[PDB]
Amino acid sequence: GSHMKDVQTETFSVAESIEEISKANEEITNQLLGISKEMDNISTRIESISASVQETTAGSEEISSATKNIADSAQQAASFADQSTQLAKEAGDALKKVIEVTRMISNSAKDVERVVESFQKGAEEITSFVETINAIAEQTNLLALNAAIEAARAGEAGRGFAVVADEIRKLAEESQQASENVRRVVNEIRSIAEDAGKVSSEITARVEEGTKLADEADEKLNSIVGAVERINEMLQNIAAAIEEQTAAVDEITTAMTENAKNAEEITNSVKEVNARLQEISASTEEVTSRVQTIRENVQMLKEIVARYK
Amino acid sequence: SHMKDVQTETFSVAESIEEISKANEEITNQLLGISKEMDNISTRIESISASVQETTAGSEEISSATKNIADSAQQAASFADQSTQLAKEAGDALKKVIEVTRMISNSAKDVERVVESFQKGAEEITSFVETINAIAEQTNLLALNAAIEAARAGEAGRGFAVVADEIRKLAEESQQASENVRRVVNEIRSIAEDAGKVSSEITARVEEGTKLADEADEKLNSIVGAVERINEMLQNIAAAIEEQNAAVDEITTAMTENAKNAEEITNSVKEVNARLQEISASTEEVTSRVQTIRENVQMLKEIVARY
Ligand SMILES: [Pb+2]
Ligand SMILES: [Pb+2]
Repeated sequence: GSHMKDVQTETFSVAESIEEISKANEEITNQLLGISKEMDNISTRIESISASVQETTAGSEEISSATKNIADSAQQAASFADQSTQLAKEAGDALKKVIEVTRMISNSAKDVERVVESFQKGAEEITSFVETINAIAEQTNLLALNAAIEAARAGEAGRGFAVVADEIRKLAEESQQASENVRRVVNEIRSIAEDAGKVSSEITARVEEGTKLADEADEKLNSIVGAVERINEMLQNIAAAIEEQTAAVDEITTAMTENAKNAEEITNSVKEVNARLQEISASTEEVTSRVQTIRENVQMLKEIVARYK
Repeated sequence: SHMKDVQTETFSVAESIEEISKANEEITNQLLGISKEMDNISTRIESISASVQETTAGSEEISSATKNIADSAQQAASFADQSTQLAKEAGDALKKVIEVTRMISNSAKDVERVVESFQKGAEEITSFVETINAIAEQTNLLALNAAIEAARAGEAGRGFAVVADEIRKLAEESQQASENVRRVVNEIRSIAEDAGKVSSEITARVEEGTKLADEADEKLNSIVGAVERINEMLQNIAAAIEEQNAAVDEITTAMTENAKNAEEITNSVKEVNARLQEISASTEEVTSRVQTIRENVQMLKEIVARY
């Protein structure tokens, strides 16, 4: 009696307990389903993260190639800056030596007023020397004609006097013709002498206007040098940017190989996780199959209580 | 007698609780491995996040540099402009020196002409020395000839011996003017040879003034070529600047998703770790009920003997 009424109380508790194990094991199989969906999310995301790595490598490759173009285009631009700097120092040295030439044009052209006025001096000098010869001539002429006219008034012997006096008068007026000719040339000499002072004033004016006008290009040449040394200063800043770019691109490629090495280990850990889950599912399967061998046996004790008890 | 089926049933319920316990132990061990493998995904993820920040930072200064280069280049482009403008004038002020030069080259031509009119003006003037002198020496002899006979006639030579005399004397003054002219013409003649240098030392010195200015000419168009290569070279970096900005835009958008996915993974580790904890609990629910059945399978084997 109490021998079977306890065999019942007993099988009541085990039938009651095994049923809790069945749901505790049902709760477990569910959690396993959720874990998998999360393991696949890791997997899928670990695939996109891997794709994120390829895009970037492409960017480091474009950047580098781009920084190489910039490092070379600049390395060559700077070289023309020294060529422009040299053609400047050169064009500078040339132009400053044209002034030296123009300054020699100063003293050398100066020696001209000595010449223009030395000839201009032979004006009243020669003109007065000639004006005197005119006076002498017209006086010999009047003097000569007077003997000739006065001598002729006597007669016989006056013939002889009138002849010589008249030939002297003829020569007297030959000197007057000579003097009126030596005059036109001394007057021409005048203009060609005076109108010449007008050129000494033009060459001196053109010496100064052309000389300082040369030193306008010299400053302009100086300004390109400055302009060019600023350009070089600019290429130099560009070198430094390039250096920063080469360093920054590198640390990026290291950070990117590091991602491939970490995404791989997650993929492998996910792999290990999945296996471990497939083994959890195994043991969970063994509890389900054994919850049968207990329930069957827990109600097989029922018909033994109905009879014996 | 039938405590036959009590034993055959209290035998099976003892042989199964035995496997549940074992299955529950396998479950517990695996659970401990997953947590372990789980906490490792966390570490690698933290490391992936760092790489993302290192890349973003790297990608950022890559941008500062690109802008810095874009600016520096722009400015250099200006300076080259300021340079070409000065190459227009450097050539300009010279297109003025060649014209000032050709003006003075001709003003120098004016002088040989001057000096030529003087040399000719002096050779023509000497024949007048010759002519006047001659005429004066003829007048002299003639006036002497008149005196050597005017005194003769009779008391009629009175005024004729007087005139012949002053004629001779007048003719003696003409010799003087000529000798003084001869003196000055000579001074004038030597002026010509002295003037020679200034005359051609000019076309000579203006000549090489033109040479030096023309060398500065070529040395100057050669810069507009040198500064032309620089613009072309500078033009090659502007084009590289568009790639870099594009390259940083491709890199930022990549790193942007990589940040998302890293969070999406961390968030998944969080779910799993919590789900694992629910099963540990379920594992314990089972380990507690394994005991209750053992007691209830032991108290039953007591019946097997008792009865
Ligand atoms: Pb850095
Ligand atoms: Pb198992």
